[PDB]
Amino acid sequence: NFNFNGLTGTGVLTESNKKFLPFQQFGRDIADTTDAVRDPQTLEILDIT
Amino acid sequence: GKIQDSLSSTASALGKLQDVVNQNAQALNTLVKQLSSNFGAISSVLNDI
Repeated sequence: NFNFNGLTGTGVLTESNKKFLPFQQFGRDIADTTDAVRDPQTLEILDIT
Repeated sequence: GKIQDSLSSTASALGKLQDVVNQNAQALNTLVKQLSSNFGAISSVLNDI
């Protein structure tokens, strides 16, 4: 389980190839299936499988 | 050789199979996207309520 700064869900957290910019706090591939969070501490991008 | 020609250049004649996957696929996407709807709730996502 995970709770982030407003958005939340449950799954496994692993590495990623997708890249961000200075503004993102969220990530989904298609049709509100949230899958990508760059973490708010290390500022390091992750995937949600 | 015409049969090899007509299906290696034109993509229109394969539309009959192409519809069946597409008529399948449109129903899948509209199945998921209904979770974005409130149905008169205060939020469409379940975990907030």
